[PDB]
Amino acid sequence: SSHHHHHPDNTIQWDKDADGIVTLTMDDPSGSTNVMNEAYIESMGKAVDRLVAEKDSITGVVVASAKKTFFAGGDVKTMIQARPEDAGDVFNTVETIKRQLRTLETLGKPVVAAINGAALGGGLEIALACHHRIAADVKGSQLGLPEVTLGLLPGGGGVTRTVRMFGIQNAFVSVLAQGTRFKPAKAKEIGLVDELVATVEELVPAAKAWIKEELKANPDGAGVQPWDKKGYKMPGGTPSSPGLAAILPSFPSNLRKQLKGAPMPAPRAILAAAVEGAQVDFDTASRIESRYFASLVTGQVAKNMMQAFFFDLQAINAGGSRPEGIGKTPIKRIGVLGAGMMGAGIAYVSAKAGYEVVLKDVSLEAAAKGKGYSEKLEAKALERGRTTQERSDALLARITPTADAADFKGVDFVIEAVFENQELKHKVFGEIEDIVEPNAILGSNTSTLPITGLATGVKRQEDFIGIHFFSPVDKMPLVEIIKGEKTSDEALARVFDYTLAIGKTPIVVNDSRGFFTSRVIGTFVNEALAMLGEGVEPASIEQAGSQAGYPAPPLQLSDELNLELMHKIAVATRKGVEDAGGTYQPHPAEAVVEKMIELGRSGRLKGAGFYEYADGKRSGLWPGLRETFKSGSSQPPLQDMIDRMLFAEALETQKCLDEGVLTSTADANIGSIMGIGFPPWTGGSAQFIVGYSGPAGTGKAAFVARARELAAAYGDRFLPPESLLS
Amino acid sequence: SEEAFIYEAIRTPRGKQKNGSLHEVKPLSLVVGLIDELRKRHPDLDENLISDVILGCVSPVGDQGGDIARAAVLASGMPVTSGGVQLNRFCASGLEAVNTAAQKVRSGWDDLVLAGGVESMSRVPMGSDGGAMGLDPATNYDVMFVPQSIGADLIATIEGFSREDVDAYALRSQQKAAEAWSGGYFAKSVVPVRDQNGLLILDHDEHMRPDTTKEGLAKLKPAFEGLAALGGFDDVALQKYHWVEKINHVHTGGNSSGIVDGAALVMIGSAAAGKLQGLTPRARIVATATSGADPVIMLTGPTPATRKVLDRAGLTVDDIDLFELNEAFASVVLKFQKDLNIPDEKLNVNGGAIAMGHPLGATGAMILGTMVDELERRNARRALITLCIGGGMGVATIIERV
Amino acid sequence: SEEAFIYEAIRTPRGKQKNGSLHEVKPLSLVVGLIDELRKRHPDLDENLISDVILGCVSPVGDQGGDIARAAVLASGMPVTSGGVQLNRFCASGLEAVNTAAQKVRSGWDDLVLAGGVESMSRVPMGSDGGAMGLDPATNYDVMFVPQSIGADLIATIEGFSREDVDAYALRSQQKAAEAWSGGYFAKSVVPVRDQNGLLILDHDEHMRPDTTKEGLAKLKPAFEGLAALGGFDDVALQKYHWVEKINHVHTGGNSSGIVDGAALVMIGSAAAGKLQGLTPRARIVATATSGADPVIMLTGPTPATRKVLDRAGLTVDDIDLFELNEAFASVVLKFQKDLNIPDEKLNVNGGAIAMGHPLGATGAMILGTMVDELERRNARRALITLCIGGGMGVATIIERV
Repeated sequence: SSHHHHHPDNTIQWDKDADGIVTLTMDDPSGSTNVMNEAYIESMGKAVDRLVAEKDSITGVVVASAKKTFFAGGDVKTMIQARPEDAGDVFNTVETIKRQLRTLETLGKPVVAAINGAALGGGLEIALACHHRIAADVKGSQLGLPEVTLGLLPGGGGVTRTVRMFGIQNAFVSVLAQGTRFKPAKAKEIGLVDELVATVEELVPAAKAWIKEELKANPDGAGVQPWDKKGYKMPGGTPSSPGLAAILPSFPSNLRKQLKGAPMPAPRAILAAAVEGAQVDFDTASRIESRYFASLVTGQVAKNMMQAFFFDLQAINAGGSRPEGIGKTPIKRIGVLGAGMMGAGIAYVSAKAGYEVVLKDVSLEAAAKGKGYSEKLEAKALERGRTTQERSDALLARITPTADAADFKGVDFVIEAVFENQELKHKVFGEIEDIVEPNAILGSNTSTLPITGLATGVKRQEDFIGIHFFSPVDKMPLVEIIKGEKTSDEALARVFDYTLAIGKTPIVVNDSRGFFTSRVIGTFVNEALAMLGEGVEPASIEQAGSQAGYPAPPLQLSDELNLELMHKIAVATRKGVEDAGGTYQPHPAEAVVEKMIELGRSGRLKGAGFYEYADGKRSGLWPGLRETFKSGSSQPPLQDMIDRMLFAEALETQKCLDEGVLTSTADANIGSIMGIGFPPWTGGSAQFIVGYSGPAGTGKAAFVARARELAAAYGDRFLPPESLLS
Repeated sequence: SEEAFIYEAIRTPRGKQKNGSLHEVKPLSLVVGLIDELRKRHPDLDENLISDVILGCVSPVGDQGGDIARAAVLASGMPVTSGGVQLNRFCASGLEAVNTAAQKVRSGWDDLVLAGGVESMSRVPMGSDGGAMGLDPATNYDVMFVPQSIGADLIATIEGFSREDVDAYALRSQQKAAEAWSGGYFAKSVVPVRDQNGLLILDHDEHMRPDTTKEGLAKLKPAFEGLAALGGFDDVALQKYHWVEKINHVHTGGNSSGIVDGAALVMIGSAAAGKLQGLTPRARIVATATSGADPVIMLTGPTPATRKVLDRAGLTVDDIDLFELNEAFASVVLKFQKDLNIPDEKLNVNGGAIAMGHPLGATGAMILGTMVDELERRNARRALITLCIGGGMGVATIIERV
Repeated sequence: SEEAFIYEAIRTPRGKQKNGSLHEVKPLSLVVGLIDELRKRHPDLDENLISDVILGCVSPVGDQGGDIARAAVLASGMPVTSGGVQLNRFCASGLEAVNTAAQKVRSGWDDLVLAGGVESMSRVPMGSDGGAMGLDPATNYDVMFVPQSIGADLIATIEGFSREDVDAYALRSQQKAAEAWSGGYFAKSVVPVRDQNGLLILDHDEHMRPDTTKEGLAKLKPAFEGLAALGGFDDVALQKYHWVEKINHVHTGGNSSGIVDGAALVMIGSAAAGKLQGLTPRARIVATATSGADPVIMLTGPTPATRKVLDRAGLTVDDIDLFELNEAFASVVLKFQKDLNIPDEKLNVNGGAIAMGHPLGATGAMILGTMVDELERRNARRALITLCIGGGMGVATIIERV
């Protein structure tokens, strides 16, 4: 074989000091970060060739980086284009990458990784091929193997080496299955790195110092990984060990429990590669890993997840939906109206980002409970070692609870989070409109009420705008920004920049009842209720939701959404249609909503819905549900139930695009994933159409054929919009 | 068209798992002891006419590895032409060996065959051999592997079998097995296990608990040992059986089969083979059938296997006098009875594995022999024997008293 | 009286033991790949008519434990009613599965059965399952256990086969296998092994050494690895064969079978089953026979098994066109040829396990399929397939081209 791809700029600087230690400093001149592209493979191939050729004069190797980060990921642009006919080329490429690292790993001399910044994916895999890892304990540095988040797996030896280091169970659960990212101190605890230094200037000196000490203290074992020694024992045992074999059958079942049966192939591939690799020698394990990697890259799910979680996320974070030309504006003091769970979480993420927050409610005790929401989160973070006492005190000190409107003096950014009622929001805003700063943002956490109508309650409608968060705010990353008819671009840019500042992902929506997320998620829950009214078993409906990939089944979600709210939405939808001169046709779900309301089972808040509730806990489906709707009389295939929910949201997403509610498919995909809970394996409700894979085929045309099949069997609402036809 | 007949069917007593009498006995010795008993019953039998020895064994490793059937032929002094083959179709291995022996007789290419099984679960625990369906993640994930006890609980949940229903069947199993032992039904076919000095090791099914009460069974906890105690398996089962909200865990150590040691042997031959050797046929193998059902619920194979063997023999349920279904779990028996509308008085009339134990590779040959004796004792005509099998398989056999 | 016919017979290439191409392939995958090929050849085959899948496997542990045949049925998407059973009759397991399938077809209780074997010796080494004949001292002592290579050397000593005689046969095996491969004889039945991406893993029998010379074979050392290198085994063999003074150790790695990985599959059914499915019969199973000889010399079972199957079919040696005997050791083939006076040109005409390897549980089904192809290629009538078996057993099968 060869260290080269076949038989490109230079990205690696070579330096051999008088003591014989070679420093390989990675510095790709074409980008701001070192990536596993064609130039790296060629540069590393030449460097490894030179290490072998000069092996008599080389005593150690230090792998360092000249960039802000160590090494970040591979080349997604190339991987996303890999077709099934390209599986051989993909296999050969990762085999070549790992041949380079395996040679580096078996040089007979110690190799140290000097990790100065982030080392993610292929970057960590490089450091794992070394015998010792030193990391600079600097902020913003992250270590991990997040390949699974793109539908891939660590195909540069990450699976094989972490399993050799930690065993099957620990490597899978803690490193590989969720692509967990680790801070340098967190990475040293689990053994991902071996020692830390305070500054990046100490790294390469500490790497050479460790090499010098290693040659003196451990001459026979210098440069030999634990799994390359005679008598190596895998932590936790091999699959043949009786201890591991007793629990090994529960690893795929625990996986199915966490994934809920969703069709996401990457975690299954990682576990298979991990266990199959633990049964054979290292070099055989590595080649098995390459075959599973090739299986994922050429598959459709990886193409969905690369498009959504790499390209679409990048285009959004680059400001694709931000008004062009407008500059930045600092936020001096944020004011939150309403100390409920939404406003309390909004105050938390704002203060955590460094902003001063005034948290106002109609009761000082209520406003204090709101700040207590942040207190409990910080106590949890302090107990897990995820923050310091000094940093935590500064966060909470930035939250000032109050019940007096006069305390909103100096606020230049208002975020209202009260009950979804127009007359209420009008009086709430009118109380502080003259107290806050003149050019203050007047933001409203509204789920469906059009922003244009809410803006009339304030004088400066140009500064009124929808800022829609998602519960729990501290863990949900989407902010849905809705422009009213009179919302200015300057206001949109200021909220856009605020969203990035608090670490969230913005999408920009034009004013329309239901906006994007509430409207689309409504078609999801309404489709489930229609199945319940048709006589489908409630348990099958919940399974169809979880196996489709949604984070919560739809009947459970309906109880949380409150059926009274769903009834008011249907009333407002009907009013809007017939006020425009049209004829309203009710969704089949509305009769189900009305029946449950009539029975007094209107959701979790009332204490009874599709589920029963006791001690603040959900305690199974209501047994009277089956008699109320004749459950079991309709038994459609589970895949039809899954497709009904997925297609309903995908069709509704396309309508939002056709109407101008959304301006980019990137916003449609990320908005659906992060806000609507659309299954990540689809890449988003718009990517679902172009990426659809079913019995009818693949692509948009197959999506349309399956949509027409669902239409003939379940109703004309599944007929595709005109924009999807030839 | 060469009919296969059963000439002898014997078994050892079943020794318990904890402080069991058979734990000191090599599983090879269990088989050789039954061979010695057959030789003791027919000393002038020309053993050169025996062409094969077919033993079921579910964990063929260690003491049970390396083709234990051939080891038994050589250790017992049987002729070197007598073959020896081990097979594994999980819990049905003992009956599969009998069926395979009968089919070899029908082919005309074998005239006289020994069939049976052996399983020393106290020495070779269940799962000692491994396997991809459980231990290979890609195979486990795709097949949706679920431990058998959870399939048994899912059956009880789907069919509405309560905890008192399965505990009522377990009580009947203890009572029927005690009445069979005290009545002498087992005296002729249970061969006491002795040491090399002729000293008694075990002469009875020591797993039985004849003093079991309905109150005592109610106090037992649901199964919380082995793979069932691990996580995720309930979720996997309900992902396939998506109309079931929650699994009712009704099975315990008191309404499930016991872990035991034991062996069984059956002599099968043609009419000309038996007439040449002065053997009297006890029963005729009418028909065999292999089928299966969903592998996730796993334990519903007996129903399609039974329907197939009845159609093959041109018979109905009413034509069968005795039904024998291995008592791996109480709900499996209640499900089988509900599926085919089997009267209670036809089903496992001498008790089953809940009382006496389930020595995996041997059980199928034990309950086959149990039905040969009970047909002769009642002077009844036909018996149907079947067992639930891992992976969702099913095997059923019809015998007719001769 | 229901004739059993062979409709398909295929196999994987055999991957070598050291740096082998198949070492990364799970043995379950080897079987599933052959199932996919059968489905690829008959896509409209109603798989619900397949009632069983019977796989021989000599070391059914780890990757090969837990009834791998049932795992293959479920992993390949075959119907849940298709059964699945593993058997072990040592090196003959693959042919035993075929014979058992044919006898199930003759019984009239099974209509369409898949039979074969699988053995990944690079992943599951020989002896991984243990066994009492070797590991139990009382059984080992009484049976006078001797490794097979010493029995092979004893045969050469008793029959006067010199080191040059066995090396001459090994050279012919390499040459015949090379001519068969280069002639395209194996193109239709050796199914290349591919990964989940369709990328080639192995498409040829990589254990072959077509450049073998008589001089190169003479330089090899007698077998000095494994149990044969241990002490006392020569003395044990000569205590039974007391008229032999000294054993001539003539067998080496170059005149013995190779350690390899591989699988094989055969589809067997009745005439009505094939006609219902549009299948064309390739051969008919005429007769099977199980016999055996002394277990100490171990490897002389093929002769009495062959005589028995010939008498059963009413045939003689002259009535057989092709003889196929597994090449576990060169002297075993020379002994079999000397016993029955077999012409060279009838014996292992396409080479054997010395060139291509001996994947224990699969070999019997591989060489069976090899004879189905060669009978059709030569337009010949009858073939006899047999293998030597540990413990002194023997199995032989006669097929007739249809």
